Amino acid sequence: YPMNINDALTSILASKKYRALCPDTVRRILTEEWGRHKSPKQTVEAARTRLHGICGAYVTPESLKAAAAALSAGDVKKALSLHASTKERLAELDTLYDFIFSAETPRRVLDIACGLNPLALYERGIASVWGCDIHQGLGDVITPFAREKDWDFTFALQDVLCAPPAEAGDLALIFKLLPLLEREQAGSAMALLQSLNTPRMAVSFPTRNYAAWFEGGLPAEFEIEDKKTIGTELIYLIKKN
Ligand SMILES: Nc1ncnc2c1ncn2[C@@H]1O[C@H](CSCC[C@H](N)C(=O)O)[C@@H](O)[C@H]1O
Repeated sequence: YPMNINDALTSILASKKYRALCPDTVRRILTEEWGRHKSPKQTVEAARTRLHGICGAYVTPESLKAAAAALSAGDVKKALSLHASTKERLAELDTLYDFIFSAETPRRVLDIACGLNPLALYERGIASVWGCDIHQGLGDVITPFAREKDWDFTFALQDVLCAPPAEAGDLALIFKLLPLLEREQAGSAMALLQSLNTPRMAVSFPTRNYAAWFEGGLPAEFEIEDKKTIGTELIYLIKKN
């Protein structure tokens, strides 16, 4: 059994469950867990438990295959319905993007922890999208479709707790991400916002204390321009000064 981080990393990445995960994520979690000074066996188990939570319930290999099939048939809505977070968004999708884009439709969007949401941006006619996430299966769904459509979408397999997004754009989307980052590393959510090379951002939280947390913690160089509940998301439009 794995008795060090390197061997544990190899083991986890070889598993059917975790093979599509960003290797940096696996190493980050293993290294943090190793620092708790438990046995190698307990440490690897603790790491797997965390990775299970990080992978979550958003997609499966079969749902990803079905999303690809949907895209091949031109059924973008069906593909969107096959990631749990976009499925939640479906009913009010155009209301949401109408709200975000009311003043201006951006040329280039950075979609941070993108899930399958870039497919919605395609349908909104966004010219250029860069999305990052830690599950390569997401890129494996979106990228072949983007190439078929001559659409300027790029996917990065990137853990934002390992390295900040380096790209630049007109608008960053940070949907349903800040809470999970904060739970995992205190202070990381606002640090992510401070790192983004966009003049404006749209940040969302699940909703029917996130509002209080966000409004109380948003660094002074940002201004909240609007705030609205649309479907089961609370959305803030912010500008960086
Ligand atoms: N450290 C990390 N770096 C990058 N992405 C991460 C991450 N931890 C979790 N994620 C990703 O965060 C996403 C949360 S679900 C939200 C997906 C998308 N933003 C949407 O709203 O539709 C998942 O796709 C998950 O894989």
